[PDB]
This record gives sequence, structure tokens and C-alpha cells, in this order.
Amino acid sequence: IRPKVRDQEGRMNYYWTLVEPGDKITFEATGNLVVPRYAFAMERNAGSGIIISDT
Amino acid sequence: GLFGAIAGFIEGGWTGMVDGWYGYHHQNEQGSGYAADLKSTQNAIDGITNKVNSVIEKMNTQFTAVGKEFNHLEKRIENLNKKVDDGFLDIWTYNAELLVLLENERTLDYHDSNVKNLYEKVRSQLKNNAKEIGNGCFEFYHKCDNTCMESVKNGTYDYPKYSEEAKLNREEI
Repeated sequence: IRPKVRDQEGRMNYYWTLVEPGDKITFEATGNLVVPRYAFAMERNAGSGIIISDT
Repeated sequence: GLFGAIAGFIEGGWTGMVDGWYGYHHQNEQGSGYAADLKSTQNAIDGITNKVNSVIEKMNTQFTAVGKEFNHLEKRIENLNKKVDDGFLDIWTYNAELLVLLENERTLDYHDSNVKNLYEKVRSQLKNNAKEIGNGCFEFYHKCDNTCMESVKNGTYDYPKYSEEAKLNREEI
């Protein structure tokens, strides 16, 4: 019942991973899980970075 | 200056000289005009070229990135990253400003020496056949036509040719 933000005492910790081409993602749970709906097939390029600017 | 030629006995420069850095001005019966010294100008241009290249050639472009941000647990390393970036920033800024300030004075003194050696080469060539009137000028005690003028500039000047012609005018006064 930790201090609620946005009028929700419940929380949701978000995790991520990159499944390699030719691999399984065994999603096993008994409850309290939020499953993915849309995935993202991608090919990274370099480091680059994130520009935090309003320009 | 360091050699006392620029802003020294030669107080000002020539705006009409647009072909080189150092040169001569002649005034004979045929006419007058400006003419830059080829040997001093071309060597000076290459020397300053090498000086500039000696500074910027090794300063090559670098691939940069924003990098991973630091989480709450990554506080100590984040401070270390701030320490190293600031340390390199302070060193590079100090060295770049200091080098430019030191090399600029040496560059200015380099022109001073080049002008001075040009004056000495003419002064040693003419010897007694001319009068040092100051401001880098030489009033000839003899008759100097265009061929005589270029002979001094090319370095192929002959003192004995006008030795007696000048000596009569020297002993005149």
C-alpha cells in the first residue's frame, strides 16, 4: 500500500530483453504479469545517443 | 619587436606591396615601383604553413556519443566520468590558449627576423656605394638603373663597378 502516484497504489515494473534470431521466449507465470502485445524486430547501428533538447 | 625591424627603424608597412610579404621599393631615373623579394616570401609562406600544420595535423576528428546515462546506483562512476571529462577539458583549453599565445609572438618575431636579414643582405652588398638614411632606405651614391636595381635584389651586385663613381660623391662632401 506504498504511497500511490496517479491514484494507483499498485505498481508495474517494466522489463525488456532482445530475443536472438532463432530462440524461444518461454513466458511462464501463475499471475501478476503483463504480457507483450506488439514486438519490434530491429537491427541496431551504433551508439549515437539521445539528445535531450527542445531545439 | 624582438628584432627591431617591424615597428622599429621601419615604422610602417607598404600597402602597395600586394605580391609578397617582404620586398623592395626603388626610385631611379626610369621609374619607381614596388617589388617583393621572392626568396624571403616563399620560404616564409612554407615555414608558416609547416607551423600551422604542426598544430592541427595531429588534432584529428573524434567519434563522439552521448553514452549510457547513469542510474541511481551508478553514482560513484558518474562522478568519475565528470572528473575525467572536466580534467581533459581544463587541460586542453589551457594548452590550446597558451600555445596560440606563445606561437603568435614567435610568428610575429619570425617576420621581424626575415625583414632584418633582407636589410642586412642589401646593406652588406652595397657597402660604401650607398648611404643608410634610415627607415630601411638606401640613397645610392652612384647611378643605379633598372639593371643595377635588380642586381641587388637578385644578389648579383658588383661593388667595384660603381666604386669610383660613388667615391667621387663620397669625397665630394
